[PDB]
Amino acid sequence: MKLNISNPLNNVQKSIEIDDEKKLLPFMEKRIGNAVPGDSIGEEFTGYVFRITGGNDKQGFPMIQGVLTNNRVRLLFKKGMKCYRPRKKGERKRKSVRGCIVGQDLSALNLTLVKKGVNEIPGLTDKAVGKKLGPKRASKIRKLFNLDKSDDVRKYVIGRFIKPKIQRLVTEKRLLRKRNLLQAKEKRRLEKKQQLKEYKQLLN
Amino acid sequence: DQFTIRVKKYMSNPLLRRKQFALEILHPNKGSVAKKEVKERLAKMYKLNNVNTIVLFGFKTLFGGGRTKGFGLIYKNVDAVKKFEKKYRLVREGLIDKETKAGRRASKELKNRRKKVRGT
Amino acid sequence: GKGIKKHLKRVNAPSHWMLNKMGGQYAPKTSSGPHKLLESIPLVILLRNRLKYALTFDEVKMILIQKIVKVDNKVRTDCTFPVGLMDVIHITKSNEYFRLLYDIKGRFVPHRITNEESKYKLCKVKKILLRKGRLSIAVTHDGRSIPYIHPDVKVNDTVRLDLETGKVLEHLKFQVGSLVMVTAGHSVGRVGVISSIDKNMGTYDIIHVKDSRNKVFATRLSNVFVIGDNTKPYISLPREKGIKLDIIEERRNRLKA
RNA sequence: GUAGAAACUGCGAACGGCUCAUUAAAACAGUUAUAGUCUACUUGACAUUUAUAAGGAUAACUACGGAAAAGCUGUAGCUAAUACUUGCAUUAUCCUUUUGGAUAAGUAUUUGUUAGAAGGAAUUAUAACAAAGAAGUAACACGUAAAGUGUGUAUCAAUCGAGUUUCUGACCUAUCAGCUUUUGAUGUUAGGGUAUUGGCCUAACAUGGCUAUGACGGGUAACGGGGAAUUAGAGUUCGAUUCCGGAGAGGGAGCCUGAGAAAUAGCUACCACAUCUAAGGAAGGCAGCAGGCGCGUAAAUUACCCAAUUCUAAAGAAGAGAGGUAGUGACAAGAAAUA
Repeated sequence: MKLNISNPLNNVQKSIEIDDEKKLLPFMEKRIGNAVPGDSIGEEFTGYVFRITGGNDKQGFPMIQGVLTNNRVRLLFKKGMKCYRPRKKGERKRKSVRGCIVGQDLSALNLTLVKKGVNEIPGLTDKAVGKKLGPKRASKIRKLFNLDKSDDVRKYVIGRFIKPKIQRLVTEKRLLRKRNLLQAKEKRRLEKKQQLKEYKQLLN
Repeated sequence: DQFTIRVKKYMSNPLLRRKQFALEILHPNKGSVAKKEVKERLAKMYKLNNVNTIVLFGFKTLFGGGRTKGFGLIYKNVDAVKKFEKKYRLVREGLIDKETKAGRRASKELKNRRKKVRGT
Repeated sequence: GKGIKKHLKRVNAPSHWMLNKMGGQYAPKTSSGPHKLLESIPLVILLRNRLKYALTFDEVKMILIQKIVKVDNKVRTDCTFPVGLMDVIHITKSNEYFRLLYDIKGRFVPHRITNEESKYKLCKVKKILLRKGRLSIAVTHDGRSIPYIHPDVKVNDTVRLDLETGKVLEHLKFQVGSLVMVTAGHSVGRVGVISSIDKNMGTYDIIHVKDSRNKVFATRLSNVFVIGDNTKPYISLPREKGIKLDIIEERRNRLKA
C-alpha cells in the first residue's frame, strides 16, 4: 500500500501511499523480481515498468525469494540467509516469513523502476544523488580518474580541506618492508648454510 | 613534641623508581603522630627537598600505644608518583581530586544501552 | 562445555610457590611455554613474592610493561610467564643477573650470578629427533629445539647453551662420576656425584647418587640434571651448595648464632 | 597529527559460579598405557609443485517503509579492511680437486614396492622408487640500537589440557540363583565410522561370556575422594558443603559455530509450566548474585567495590554478583567484665 519506488540510476526513491485495490490488481500473483507495467496505479506512472523487489506483509513480516507460497511460513534461518541477523556465530533461529507471491496482505511493497516512461516525477527522475563518498582503494581511484601509474593520486581526492586516506599505496615504508623481508630471507639462507657447514665440520 | 622514627627492611627498587621500607614510630606516653610529622622527619632523614614524593599507608598503633607500624614509599619525583601509583592513593595524598562516583549504575546503563537499540 | 581450565585456586597451586592461604582465592595460572606449570614459577610471583620488587599483580604489570626483565637475554612481558628450572633472568634497570635454581628444600630461588656467567645456561636434552635429511634436533628440558647437535650427545646428556647465539658450547655425559642435581623428588635440590645407575627393563630406571658427605640417595632417572663432571659444577650454586642436612642437626646450627 | 560514536573484523564467552537429581565396578582414588589419539593461546625450531603491489561485495551511513509488540527488519545507493578471493626467484647434489662446468626439485596426508639414531619391543625416526596431494611459504600494520615489533601462516617439538585405557579398592539385601544371547550377548574375519582403539556399528561365521570368591536383580533418606566426629589399641558413624574428579541446568532428544560444547544468561522440536498481545503473532528457563512464593523443625542484604586474588580482551587505563568489603547472624571457635 505504501509503495516505495526506487530509481537506482538517479540514486533516489519516492513513496506512494495508495488505497485502491484495482490500482494494484495487476501486481497480484507476481513473484519477487517480476517486471510489471505500473500504469494502473496512476496517470503519471503510465509508461514505466517496475520490478517487484520485496515488501512486508500485514503483520510486518518481510518477504523472501525462495518460498513460493501466498501466506506466512516458518523456517530455519542460517548465517548467510538474507532476512536474518544472527546474534552469535553459527546461531540459527526459526522465524516466520511471508512468501514471494504478492496478495492482499502487503502493508508495504518495494519496487524499482527499470524502464523510463513518458512523464517526469518531481524528485524521482529529475535530480540525482552522487556516491555520497568517494572510493577508497587506489585501484578504484585510478580507474575513476584514468591517470595510469603517472603520479600519486593523494592530491586528486574528494573532500568535504578534509580528505580520506588511500589504501594500497606505493608508500616508501611499503617498499622498504618488502626489501627488508627479502634481506631477512637472504640472511636466513646464509646462516642455514654455514651452520650446516660447521655441523659437517664437527661431524668428524 | 618528640618521637623516634625507625626504618626497617629498606631497599631501593629502581624498577618502580621507588624506595620501599617499613616504619616503626616510637612515641611513648603520647598519642599517635599525624602523618605530616613523620613525612617531614623522613624528609630530614633522607635529605629530600620536597614532601609530596612519599606515600605512607598501613599505619597501625599496636596494643598499649607508644608505637606505630606502617609502610612507606619514596618516589623519584611527582611524575613517578602519578605514573606508578593508584588513583585512590593519589586522592589520599590529595594530589588529585575525586572522580565520578556513579559506580555500578554505569554497568546498569551499559546493559540498558544495547547496541543498535540506542542509535547514539 | 568442558574445555581447558583457566583458573588456579590458591590451595591447589604448587606448594613450592609458597602462596599463603588467606592471600585471596586464586593463584596465577602460568601461561603455556618453555616449562611445565608444576616445575616452574610465573615471574609475577618471582618478582612479587621472592624479590618483593612488586607488591601487587598490577605492580608486576608495571614492571613488565617497560621492557626491562629479560628471560634468557630476551624480553618477556607476559605476567604469568613460566621461568623454569634453570635459566638467567636479567633486570636491566637494577642491572642484576639471576639464575633460577632449587634450594635443598625443593623451592625455586633466584641465585645471584655475574654478568659473565649470565651467558652460560645449561639445558638437559630430553629427546633426539632426526627429521628430513638425517638432520638431528635435541629437545631439551627448556622446551627448546637445538638443530645440528653433536652426534655424541645422548638422550640424558646436558649441553651448555649460549644465550646470545643459541648455540651449544660443550656437552656433559652421565657417567658414574658426573655430578647431578635432583629436580622433583624427595631429594629435590640435592647435588651429588651419581654412585650407580640401575636400568630396569620397561619401568623407571633408578640412579643412586652420592652426596658430598658420602650419604647416598636414590631417585628416578627422569628427575636429574647433569651439572658438571667430578671436577666442579659448571654453574654456581646457592649457599647450601646442594647439601641437605638432617633436621636434627639443622636445629643445632640454627640455635648457634 | 591527536583522538574518536557507530559498524565490519579479531579474541573471549567451553573459564568462572551454583547444585548433588541421576549414578553400586558406574563415578572416584591410587597405579598404568596411549607403540590406539586430538590439542586454541603461549614457547623453540623454521617452508614446498601489475609486483614501485591484483579483484568484487558488504556493514556502518543516506532515503522510502511495515509491524500492538520483540536484541524483527525489506528495498535502493555507495565505500573499506589482518573480512572474502587471486597472484610475483632460488636452493641442493657429481666430478677434475679456493675454483668450472654437470644433475635434481610437493609440507602434512593416502596407496603400493623396498632399505632401516632411539626404544622394552617398530610396520619407529629417516631414506629410495612409483602414484595422488591438502594447506601454506606476508599484495598486512606500528617503530628499537647514541637493525625492532605486532598480526598471520606449513610442519615438528614443548606447554596448557582432553578422550579412551591397565591393575586394585565400595554400603544393605538370597523372602534376588542362575543371568546374557532374535533386539550384540562372547569371540573371529572383512569393512564402515571415529581424532584414535574397540560390537562403536554393519555383513558372514562360531557358541560363547559372567556366577555361592554372590552373577543377574532389588534398596540406598548413595555423587566419589582429600577428609570429619568419637577414639588406649582395635573399631563405629559421617563426608550436600573451601580442594580434586564426575554429572546437570524444568524433563528428554537433536544440532550450529568453534581448537575445545552434544553449551543451555547458544539454537531446534516435543512434554510440563509460564509472560505479552490490538487475538494476527511474539517471548522464557535464578541447582549464578541478591530477592520473592511454596515447602517445611530447619537457613542472611533485591547493599558497596573492582582496592586486594585472579581471569578475559584489540591486554596498564575496560569489565568481572568471579572475588573482596560491609549488613543479618548466641552455627561453631578463641580471649575476656559484672570489681
